[PDB]
Amino acid sequence: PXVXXKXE
Repeated sequence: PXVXXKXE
């Protein structure tokens, strides 16, 4: 969350 990638 708030970062992206594989679901951050």
